[PDB]
Parts: sequence; C-alpha cells; structure tokens
Amino acid sequence: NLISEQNVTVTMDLQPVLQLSMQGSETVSFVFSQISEYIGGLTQYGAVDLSVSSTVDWCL
Amino acid sequence: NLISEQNVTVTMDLQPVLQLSMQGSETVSFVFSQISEYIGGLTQYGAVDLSVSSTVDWCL
Repeated sequence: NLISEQNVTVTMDLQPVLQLSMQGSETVSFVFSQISEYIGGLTQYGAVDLSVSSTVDWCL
Repeated sequence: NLISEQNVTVTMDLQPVLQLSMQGSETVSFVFSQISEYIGGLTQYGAVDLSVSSTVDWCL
C-alpha cells in the first residue's frame, strides 16, 4: 500500500454584496409662492428611484 | 448589520403672500358748483373696493 500524495488547499469566501443605487436629485425643493400651492401643495412625481443589489435577505 | 444608504435633502419654504388688489378709480374728484352741493355735499357710492389675499393674520 505504497502512497505518494499531493494536497491542494481550496479557500472559498462569499463576500456580501450590498448596494443601494439611487437615481434622481439629492435635493428635493418645494417652493410655495401661489395661493393654490399653499392650499394644495406641490406633488412631485418620480423624484427619486432606488435600485437594490444584494446577496442575502434584505429589508428596505 | 451591513448598511448601504442613500440620502435626499428636502427644503420647504413658506413664502409669505401679501396682496391688496384695489378696483375703482385712483382719483376721486368732488366738484361743488351748485348751492345744494355746497350745503349737503357729494356722496359717492362704491368708489373703491379692496380684495385681500394673505397667508398669515392680517389687519387692514
């Protein structure tokens, strides 16, 4: 039972990837100068959007 | 507790709205040429009207 052997060591790392990419304007400005704006207020549509890249279970 | 975050800054300004709109004649003329006008005087009805648009408490 003569034995000649060679060994290799395998190292595997699962680095966590957590990315939150936001597109839009980092300043959102509401300007009230008319009466209508005062009574009803500015409604801004699609100001900021968020995209999520993840490896594990995530909650935003 | 890996964290990926994005921040947006919201700026809200409440600009004061103060409007006094006058309708009528900016010159009001009283002409006295008859005796009756002298003794009793001209009475002018609805010479000037004022409309107020405001955001805060106001006194006219």
